[PDB]
Amino acid sequence: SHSLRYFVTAVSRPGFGEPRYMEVGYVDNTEFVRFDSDAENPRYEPRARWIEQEGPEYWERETRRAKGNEQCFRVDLRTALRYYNQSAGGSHTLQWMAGCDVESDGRLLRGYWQFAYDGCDYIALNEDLKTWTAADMAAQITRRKWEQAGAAERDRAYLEGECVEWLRRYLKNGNATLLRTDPPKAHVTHHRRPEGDVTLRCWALGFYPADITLTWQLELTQEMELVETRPAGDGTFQKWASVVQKYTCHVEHEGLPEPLTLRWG
Amino acid sequence: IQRTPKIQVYSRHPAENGKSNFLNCYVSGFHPSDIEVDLLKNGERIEKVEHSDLSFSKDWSFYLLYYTEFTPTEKDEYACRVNHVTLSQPKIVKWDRD
Amino acid sequence: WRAVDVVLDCFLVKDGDRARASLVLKQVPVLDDFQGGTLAQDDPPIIFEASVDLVQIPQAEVTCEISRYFTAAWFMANVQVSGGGPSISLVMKTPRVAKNEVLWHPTLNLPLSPQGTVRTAVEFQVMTQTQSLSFLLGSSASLDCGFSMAPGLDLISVEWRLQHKGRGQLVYSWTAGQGQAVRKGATLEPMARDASLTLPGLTIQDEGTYICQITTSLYRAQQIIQLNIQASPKVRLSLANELPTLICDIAGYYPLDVVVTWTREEPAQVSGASFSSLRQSVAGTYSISSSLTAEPTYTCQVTHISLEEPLGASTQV
Repeated sequence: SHSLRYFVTAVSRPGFGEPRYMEVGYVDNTEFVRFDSDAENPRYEPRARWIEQEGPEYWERETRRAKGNEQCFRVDLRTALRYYNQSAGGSHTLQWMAGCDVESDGRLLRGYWQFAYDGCDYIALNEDLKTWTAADMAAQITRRKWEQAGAAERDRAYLEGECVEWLRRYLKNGNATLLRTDPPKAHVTHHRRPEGDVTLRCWALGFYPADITLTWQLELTQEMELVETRPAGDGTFQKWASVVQKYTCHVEHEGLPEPLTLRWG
Repeated sequence: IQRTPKIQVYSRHPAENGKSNFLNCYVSGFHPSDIEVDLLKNGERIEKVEHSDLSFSKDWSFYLLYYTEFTPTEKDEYACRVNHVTLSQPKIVKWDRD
Repeated sequence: WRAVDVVLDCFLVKDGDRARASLVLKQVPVLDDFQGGTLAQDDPPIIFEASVDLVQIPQAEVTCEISRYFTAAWFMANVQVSGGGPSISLVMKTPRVAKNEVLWHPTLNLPLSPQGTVRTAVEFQVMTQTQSLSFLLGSSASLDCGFSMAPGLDLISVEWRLQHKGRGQLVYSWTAGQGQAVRKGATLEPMARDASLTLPGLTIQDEGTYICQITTSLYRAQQIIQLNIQASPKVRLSLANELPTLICDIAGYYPLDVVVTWTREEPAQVSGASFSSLRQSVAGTYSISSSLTAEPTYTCQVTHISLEEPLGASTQV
């Protein structure tokens, strides 16, 4: 139920020489080691307070990693435009994601290593972890060539080895984190919309982690109405679900053996 | 493929006009990245907010969050204006203090 | 009549590029010294194709592409008609290489037959008749995927795999005698062989780019179909704040780009309405209302990727 993910992005700035290259790292959906090219004296900078405890070797070695992955994409965008006759004045983006998802029990759950171009998927690593799957004609050749090169074994080495050991390093080293433990104070509100278009709204606020399940019943299916999980400014998260006379809001969260039971109080 | 943004405007606290809180316009799931977001009070743009650095989701669709620390009242309406490149007209949303 | 010689010229790109060629399909069943640069004499015997009716095109967008698949040499070319057309991939085998006839330029290869052509036959192919398909939410779709195979070089396995939202999953797979499905049980149920996939009651999860992959004896080729899904929205209009306000609610729609204006009757196409926060339903279908204020006979037209439908409520005093 935990994951470490590296997000890399290259953007084509027309009329401006340096294409915008950015990288952000995450444990679960928590951001850390954000990296930018348009910052004063650019290097890897730590956003989180707990990551600041790492050594300088992390910053020099890793910043060399960023340089390699940056000049690489610099050379790669001209390859994209050389395969695709497109107006150079247009702004294009190519994104590269590489992460590993491990369960709390230590067993590796799944690993992802994918690449997309201009919002359209390009090439991805299959669930088999030994075969690639390409999304367009251009990525077909990249997939075959990468097959003959056997990139899947080295990438599998990184995703099964180094990345898992690092993930355990971030979740194990900084143990003070993840202590908000999702303690939502969920209560239901009600108004009367004209012509009886009203809805009952269960509200769960201020929790953390973000994984949570809102439900409603006596409403169990095709009923309710909800929004996407939204982060609050406090570093917490919030959510609400509305239903169109015994109705109950049950919530699955992190807590003592107790979901939730709520009517109009 | 270009993805129209998902806009949710809301506050950190339930809105009862009495003391100070903080409000946030949360935009997620959009592509490309050329996104221009403004916080509007009573029709006029709020001057200086905090434009957070860009963040990427697992779905290639980025997400940004703008916010301010202020005290809400009962005689003012607030809104969020966004003009991505996917929509031809700048969209504006009202914060429902209910 | 029936016997037809096809000539489709495209480019040739192989890295390790910029080299325009011209693929020829010798003779195909059809119902009812210029150009050049490079060209390959391709014949399609021992293997058949379904439609092959892409002739008399109003040229005055067929985009073919070749790529060497690495004695005899091997290639793969994929011809893609743009618009509402087909899409074919195919593998070409060269005759065995001899120590006598050695001709080609450049890149030091073989053979360029005395007619100035390569003169090779296709052995295996994968064709789709549909490229992008759009359905509704509850509907059921069939994404066809045919393939042809010469006697020999027999099948091994066929995998249906999709990619969407960033992540991808295997939908189906087969072997020499039996196969498996994931989630909904979406069978196919059939030298021209068929593996047309049929999906039942579609879901938002089903939206994405579907990929039909084929692994055979020494050859593995594949084709792709696009699947986009949309849901017809429901319409409503209300009034409150009394003085007064109007709420033109829109519910259960996919995708996300919906544009809404207003008109004020006695027209005036009253431009200027405010939206609200965005919400959606369990399945994933979105919903949002754009509030407004009235003054005393109205219309809240809605535009989506689906077609248009207006409605309006009067305003008394």
